[PDB]
Order: sequence, then structure tokens, then C-alpha cells
Amino acid sequence: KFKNSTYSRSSVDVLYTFANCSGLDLIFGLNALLRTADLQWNSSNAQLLLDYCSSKGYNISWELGNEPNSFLKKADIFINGSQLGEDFIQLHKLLRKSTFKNAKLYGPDVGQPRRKTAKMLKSFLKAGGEVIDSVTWHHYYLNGRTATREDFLNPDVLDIFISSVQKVFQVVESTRPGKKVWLGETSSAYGGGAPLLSDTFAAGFMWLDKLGLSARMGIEVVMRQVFFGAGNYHLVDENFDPLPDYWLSLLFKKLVGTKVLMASVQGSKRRKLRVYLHCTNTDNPRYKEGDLTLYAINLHNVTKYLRLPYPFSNKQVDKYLLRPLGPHGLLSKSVQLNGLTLKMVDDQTLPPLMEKPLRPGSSLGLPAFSYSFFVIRNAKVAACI
Amino acid sequence: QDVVDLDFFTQEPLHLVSPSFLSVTIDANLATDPRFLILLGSPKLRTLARGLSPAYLRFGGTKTDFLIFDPKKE
Ligand SMILES: CC(=O)N[C@H]1[C@@H](O[C@H]2[C@H](O)[C@@H](O)[C@H](Oc3ccc([N+](=O)[O-])cc3)O[C@@H]2C(=O)O)O[C@H](CO)[C@@H](O[C@@H]2O[C@H](C(=O)O)[C@@H](O[C@H]3O[C@H](CO)[C@@H](O)[C@H](O)[C@H]3NC(C)=O)[C@H](O)[C@H]2O)[C@@H]1O
Ligand SMILES: *[C@@H]1O[C@H](CO)[C@@H](O)[C@H](O)[C@H]1NC(C)=O
Ligand SMILES: *[C@@H]1O[C@H](CO)[C@@H](O)[C@H](O)[C@H]1NC(C)=O
Ligand SMILES: *[C@@H]1O[C@H](CO)[C@@H](O)[C@H](O)[C@H]1NC(C)=O
Ligand SMILES: *[C@@H]1O[C@H](CO)[C@@H](O)[C@H](O)[C@H]1NC(C)=O
Ligand SMILES: [Cl-]
Ligand SMILES: [Cl-]
Ligand SMILES: [Cl-]
Ligand SMILES: [Cl-]
Repeated sequence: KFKNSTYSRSSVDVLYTFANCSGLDLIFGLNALLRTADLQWNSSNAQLLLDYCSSKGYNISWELGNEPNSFLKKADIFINGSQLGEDFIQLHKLLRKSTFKNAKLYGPDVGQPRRKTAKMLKSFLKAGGEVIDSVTWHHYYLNGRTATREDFLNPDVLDIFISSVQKVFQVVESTRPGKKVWLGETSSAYGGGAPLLSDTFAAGFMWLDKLGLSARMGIEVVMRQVFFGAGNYHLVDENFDPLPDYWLSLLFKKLVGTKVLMASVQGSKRRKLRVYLHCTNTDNPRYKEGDLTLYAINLHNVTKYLRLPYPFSNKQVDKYLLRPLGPHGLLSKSVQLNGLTLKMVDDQTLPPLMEKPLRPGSSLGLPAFSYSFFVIRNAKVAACI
Repeated sequence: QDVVDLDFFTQEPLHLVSPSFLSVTIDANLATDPRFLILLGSPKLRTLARGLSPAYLRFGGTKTDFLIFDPKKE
């Protein structure tokens, strides 16, 4: 199916200025299917791009290839992991000779670790692992064409992600112990997403759970497919309007800190009530060093009431509960925060994210099929100072 | 009853995520859209992207390996 296309300096500029004007750090994936007669990576096109980007003062990080595990299917070329690692070494040499000699390099952007992919990842890391700054791999739960509503709410589907993560770390620990591991591209469902699902409130169980598990298990960065574009797993639709996953992502960004802790539920079914705990983001002006952010998913069909442990039982808690705006329930494309529909003030202005202060000592209410953040104020957790 | 007790481990951080832990992509495919400049020049879109700073923006996807830089193109 896949044919070659070209892109211009204009395109490069559009992409960079979008990232730079938005305060985002651009990672650019290079074409790994440009090959010499004997299957070595031909770096000549990338050299052209590197030079151009150097000439404009663009600070860019690099990747090389996307899902190299399926190059044989996509282009009838098999590149083994050893060769790919050598290719990355050659890119790293080009970067070291460039204006940004300390530019970062990530790869190999393999898919989820089925046997053959795991093998390619291992041989890649043996060969090229010294030159990458983080290991990148990809994950989607389901094929968008067949995924059901039930799948988006099923803890058995959510839990598959755990063994993928464990398998990637098994490979990394056997080859480049301690190298950072990143989810380089990830979403609910492939084929562009599940129609009427991946762009709704229902998509948020998969997204928040993935974030929670990724943080809990040692993944350092998670890259969401996609901010904007084709399909319906986008955060922002065709009219530049934010979908429920955008607002969930914004709340996560504002409330959840870098230091990851742990929460669990006593009685320990640990299936349909899913809980995660970090220190509160210190950039949030409302909170202070020591504060905790709990986030929780309830996949039961009844409300659950959570009780905080000592010494946090009587602390002031700020609730940030997300529910869909009707009439479409979990299939809604609109969301309310503590009963207030989330929507832009205007094109330049995000709305405030207004908390609901709870009565100190109260149990934390989590309705059926909902997710919420809870900031525990004055928690005074030494680990978070 | 529907009341559940939580246990918390708070003795020390178990991991440290990047400040850019929650990052986003733009699929390589989007550069094949004739309106790429209009799309990513959107002020509305950039306001939304700024909300998620700090973050990486990863440009990539299947089309990564089917895109060639052409410095003559306009
Ligand atoms: C944002 C974007 O452009 N996404 C594309 C792109 O997504 C793929 C990523 O680039 C890949 O890295 C990733 O790869 C893998 C590989 C393996 C696994 N795995 O678990 O084994 C997972 C992921 O896959 C991403 C993916 O989402 O699949 O590329 C895909 C495939 O080309 C794009 O998916 C297409 O999306 C079309 C769409 O516009 O929604 C969709 O088009 C059909 O349906 C729409 C209905 O809205 C019609 O308007 C179209 O006319 C119709 N037909 C055609 C010919 O376009 C198409 O079915 C689907 O393949 C994805 O958008
Ligand atoms: C893409 O480009 C390379 C070199 O320019 C070429 O060898 C390959 O056959 C092309 N692929 C397709 C699908 O046209
Ligand atoms: C790399 O690709 C270019 C085609 O753009 C070609 O001119 C050059 O000779 C190639 N190099 C090798 C070593 O095959
Ligand atoms: C990997 O690929 C290269 C290039 O095709 C080949 O020369 C080498 O022998 C291969 N290595 C293994 C371990 O199969
Ligand atoms: C929850 O699901 C069970 C069956 O799986 C059903 O019998 C029960 O009435 C449901 N409760 C609600 C509130 O929908
Ligand atoms: Cl995959
Ligand atoms: Cl291999
Ligand atoms: Cl149940
Ligand atoms: Cl702007």
C-alpha cells in the first residue's frame, strides 16, 4: 500500500514553529528504509535534513524508523536488529558532527513485544544501545475496526498492557540495564481508532490507566497518538475543539507530579477499582510541597466510596471528578469537571479547572464508570518535598 | 457495602517520570495533508498544545519510512 512522498523546508518549518510556539520539544523520525545495495542505511537524505535544520537553529531530537519489526510486510525489506543498531550508530556519528552535537537520539520504535519483535529489540540494543538516549516502543490495545464498547471498559483488556511493559523491561535489563524506557507512540486502538469510542469519554479509562501503569512500572515518557490528525484517537478534533481525552490530559498535566508512589485497595480484587498515587505537581499554584495526588478509575456499575488511610484521613481533599455531558453517556464527546462542562473561554484561553473541596474526613465518592483526581492538601509527605 | 479502604506507600518515590511524562504525537501522515500549514498554523490548536507543555511532540508513524526530504520543493 505505502508509496513514497516528499516534504519541503516549508513543512519542516511548519512543524518546528508549531512545536516551538507551543512550548513542545520536537522529536523527528527519519526514514530508515533508504538503503544502500547491501542493506546499510543510506544517510544522504537525513544529512540534507540535518544540515537544513542546523542552518535554521532548530533544536530537534531524532529517531530512525517506525516499527522496524514490520518492514518486511510494509516494504519487502527485512532489516535485522543488529543492522538497525549499526544504522543508529551511523546516525549518532552524523549528529555528533552537527551544530547540535549533544542532540538526543531515541529508538527503535518497535511495536509491542511479541516474540519476533522482542528478538529484534534485543539484538538492536546489543548492537546500537550505547548511542540511544531512551528506548522507544509502541502500544495499542485493540484493532479499531472491531473494538467494542465493552473492550474499552474491560479490566481484562486494560491488564494486557502490564505484560507488554514487563516484557520490554525484561529485554532492556538483559542488554542495557538502566536505559530509560519510553512509550514512543501509544493509544487505545489502531486503524485510526475505534469509531465512536476512541474520541469519547469512554476512551479515558484506557488513557488514564495507561498513564497510571506506565508511571507505576518505570516508563519515563508516554507519547499519545495523536494530538491532532486522521482517525478518531486524536485529542483535538477536525474543528480544533478538544475531546474528553484532551481535558483528562490537561488535568493530569496540572495535578500529577513527577514522583511516583503507590496506592492499592484492601481486599485486593484490584480489577475494577484502579488507583494511582503521585506527589502533586509543584508547578500547580494552588498546592504545596508535600501534597499528594491520587487518581482513580471506577469500572464498576455502582458508585464506590474510598477511605483514605492514616495519616491522611482528615486532610482537606480537592476533588476533580470527570463525567460525560449527556445525552450520550460514556459515548459523549463532552465532559464535565465536578458538574461544569469543560470548554474553551475563547480561542486563546483555556478555562480554569475548578476543584470541588470535600468535607474533611469524608469518603471519596467515585461514581460508576468514572475517573477522578483527588489532591490531598497539607499531606506533608517528606518524599514529596 | 461499597466502601473501600486505600493503602498508600509514601516512604519514598518509587519512580521519577519526566516532567514531559505526558507527551503527544503528530503522525508523519499529516505532512501528506495539503492543508498541513493551515492546520499547524491554527492559533486555536496552538493554544491547546501549549496547555500540555512541557512535553515532547513526536513526529512519526508508518509514513516515517515513506517520507523523503526534498529541499527544492515549495
Ligand atoms: C493520526 C494518523 O494519521 N494516523 C494514521 C496512521 O496510524 C498508524 C501509525 O502511523 C502507526 O505507527 C501505527 O502502527 C501500528 C502497527 C502495529 C500495531 N499493532 O498493535 O500490531 C499498532 C499500530 O498504526 C497507527 C494506526 O492507527 O493504525 O496510519 C493508519 C493506517 O494507515 C491510519 O489509519 C487509517 O485511518 C483512516 C481514517 O482517516 O480514519 C481510515 O480511513 C477509512 O475510514 C475513514 C472513516 O472516517 C474514511 O473516511 C476513509 O475514506 C477510509 N478509507 C481510506 C482508504 O482511507 C483507514 O481505514 C485507516 O487505515 C491512521 O489514521
Ligand atoms: C522509496 O524510495 C526508495 C529510494 O528513493 C526506493 O528504493 C523505494 O523503492 C521507494 N519505495 C516506494 C514504495 O516507492
Ligand atoms: C544514497 O541515495 C542517493 C539517492 O538519493 C544516491 O544518489 C546515493 O548514491 C546513495 N548512496 C549509496 C551509498 O548507495
Ligand atoms: C543482519 O543483517 C546484515 C545485513 O543484511 C547481515 O549481513 C548480517 O549477517 C545479519 N545478522 C544476523 C545475525 O542475521
Ligand atoms: C450491574 O451489573 C449486573 C449484572 O452484570 C446487574 O445485574 C446489576 O443490576 C447492575 N447494576 C446497575 C446499577 O446497573
Ligand atoms: Cl504495536
Ligand atoms: Cl531481528
Ligand atoms: Cl463487579
Ligand atoms: Cl500562536
